[PDB]
Amino acid sequence: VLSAEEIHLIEASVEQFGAPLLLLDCDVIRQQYRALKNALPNVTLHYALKPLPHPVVVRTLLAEGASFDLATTGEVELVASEGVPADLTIHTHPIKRDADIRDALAYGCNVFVVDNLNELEKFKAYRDDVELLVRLSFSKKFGCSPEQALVIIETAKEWNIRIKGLSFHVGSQTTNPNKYVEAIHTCRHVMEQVVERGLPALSTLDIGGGFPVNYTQQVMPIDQFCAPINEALSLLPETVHVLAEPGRFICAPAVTSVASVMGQAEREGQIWYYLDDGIYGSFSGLMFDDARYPLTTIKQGGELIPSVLSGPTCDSVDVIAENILLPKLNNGDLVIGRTMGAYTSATATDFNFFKRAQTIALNE
Amino acid sequence: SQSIFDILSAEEIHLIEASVEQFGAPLLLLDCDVIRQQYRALKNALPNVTLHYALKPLPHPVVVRTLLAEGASFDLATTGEVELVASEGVPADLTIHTHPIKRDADIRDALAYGCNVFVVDNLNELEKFKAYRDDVELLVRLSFKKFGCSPEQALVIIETAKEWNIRIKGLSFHVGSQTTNPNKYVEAIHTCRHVMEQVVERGLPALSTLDIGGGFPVNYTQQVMPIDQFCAPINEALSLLPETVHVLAEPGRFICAPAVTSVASVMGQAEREGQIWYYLDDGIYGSFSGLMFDDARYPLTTIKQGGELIPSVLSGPTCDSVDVIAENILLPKLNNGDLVIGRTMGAYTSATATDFNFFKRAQTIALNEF
Ligand SMILES: Cc1ncc(COP(=O)(O)O)c(/C=N/CCCCCN)c1O
Ligand SMILES: Cc1ncc(COP(=O)(O)O)c(/C=N/CCCCCN)c1O
Repeated sequence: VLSAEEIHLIEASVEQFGAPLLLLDCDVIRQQYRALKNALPNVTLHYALKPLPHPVVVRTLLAEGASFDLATTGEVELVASEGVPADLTIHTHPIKRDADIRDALAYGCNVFVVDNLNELEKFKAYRDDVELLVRLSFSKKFGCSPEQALVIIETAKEWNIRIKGLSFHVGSQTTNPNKYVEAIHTCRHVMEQVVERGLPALSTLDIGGGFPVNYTQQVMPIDQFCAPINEALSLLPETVHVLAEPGRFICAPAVTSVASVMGQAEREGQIWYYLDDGIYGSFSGLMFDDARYPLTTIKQGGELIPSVLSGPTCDSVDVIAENILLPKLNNGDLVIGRTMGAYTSATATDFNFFKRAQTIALNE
Repeated sequence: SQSIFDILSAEEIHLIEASVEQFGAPLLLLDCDVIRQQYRALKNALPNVTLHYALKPLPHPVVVRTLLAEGASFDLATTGEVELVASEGVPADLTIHTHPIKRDADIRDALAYGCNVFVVDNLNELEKFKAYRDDVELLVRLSFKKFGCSPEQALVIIETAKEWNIRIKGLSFHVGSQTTNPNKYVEAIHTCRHVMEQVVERGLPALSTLDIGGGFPVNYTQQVMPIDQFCAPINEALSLLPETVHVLAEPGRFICAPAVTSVASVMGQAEREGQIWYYLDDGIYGSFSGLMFDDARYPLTTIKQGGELIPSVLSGPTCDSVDVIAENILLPKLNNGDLVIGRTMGAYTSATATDFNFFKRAQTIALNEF
């Protein structure tokens, strides 16, 4: 269901800006940050720009006291253009060209990630400017083994590169908190091993993103989700500083998509609605994020008919919902997507030269 | 994108390296000679079929001008495509607009440029053309998954167009992209033959046009039928039509795909679980987005091609584990900065690229326009 008031907002917004739209609610950006902040106390929260690098999200979060997690030069430029102080940032891409390192340092970001010795060697030129987080895994793509992590920290001593601590990411939309618990335990044992091996003790644990949000099925409330995480962290020496890199949790619930029916046809028993947004645009996450969004219509009346929701492109792969029960809709009627904030517009293409959903900032 | 109006084999290795020198990496090298060669190969394979290049696969202004000078026509699907051809001086009578489902604005934008051939495949769409009955002529698109009406439904659309005073130019179909079996076209042509006759026997206006769509195949990693042999049973089928009927086709991939060569460079590398992982500056959110949207597989090589061959992984630049372009590819040892080369990289590649992570898109370098 959508409230009468949510319906009014969506409808007003379409009058003024047209369709397709992404309604960004700054109050939910705030609501989500504070909830995570409350759920994970004494963890510094570095918003990952990646899922939604919108300048209004950045301004809204900066004003809340949030920090920031950067992966590229584009993202550095973004934070900089919004006057985010570089001491509030970390750079988390584990594989960087010399220029990527330079671009971030020039701005003032001096925390970086390594998970291999080839990348550690890139830092010999910059050893007086940086402190590194070593990313572990214990999915195939990034992170070194606990054992390799030691090799790297050791070599970083010989080379005089400062190691700030360890990081990991257990995966996006992690619905089981125990994964974090297991990872935190491991990182503790590695941190122990570093110390009585003669090496400089590690000051930081960066526990990543992956905190989950509600899509078509409901997930555990954040307080309950982070409870065993907090208990795991309490075993670390309270001289170890903890960060996180939330993306999805903050941005996902703050965006509602609005698409309109361009046209329609009966095909093999079903009504096909062809929307002005789809898999090459805001629903790109159906392809890249294996996503499934709650979909709704303003129109609720009459019988529900087996339906197909198709995207604007001529492509067959451009189908949003293969089989969905919907009221009979007219050309121009609206289709609403919830939890449309993360890995949606970010992963949009320009295929067919269809225009991208325009993002509207509300309660700014 | 930018053009060079100026300046694997010995020669290809040289141009690749000097482009990387001049422009950086990743790059897409567009050869307008191959754009011409493919246009001409297809033109020869289908005598007397008017080829309307589908912009969708590679909506590149250089490709458009190159093709306009060759005598090609154009297949448009959107206002952005309309704007592209209009800015390159394409006359509006060389174009058709083949998107079956259109907002009123999509009709008016095409009409303002002067494109007056559109596609319909249902009566809801037909009805959007009442305001334009003096201006348009329509192709009725048949299917034999997402678009196209049945042969029976098409007759309804054609009878109703009459009652409403809307001209039907003809019939169209698209059998699917990368069709490897020409008999799909053949069967579709035979059916359109029948539908066109039924229209005459019902005493409706005779259809003037058959549009056989695109889908002509190219070589990726598996050899396809040479275009001449592929098109032979198609020509046979078309020769059974009244010599009155104008035949159109909407080639995209066949013309653009072989014309582009991708160049990526190794940003970094690690041995992970018995394989060397190379992280490239292009991947599935970039030029290799076809691996994802086009179910694609491209020939890949290296300029190195040298000594001991090691089981490797080619990963894109993004921190996403989905972004891997090849697993367990046997490559020689590469240093960072070394080049990984993709072939047949022209269609449904850069056109479906994203700005994810704000990673910079490959720059397209246009060679040999004039
Ligand atoms: C180093 C690092 N830090 C933070 C994030 C944000 O994770 P989320 O909180 O958005 O799940 C990510 C995101 N990782 C993968 C997202 C893949 C999207 C689905 N295709 C990351 O790689
Ligand atoms: C009405 C119409 N006409 C022509 C084309 C061009 O087909 P191709 O020759 O590029 O296979 C198309 C292209 N369809 C693209 C679908 C496959 C691309 C990968 N998902 C089309 O929709």
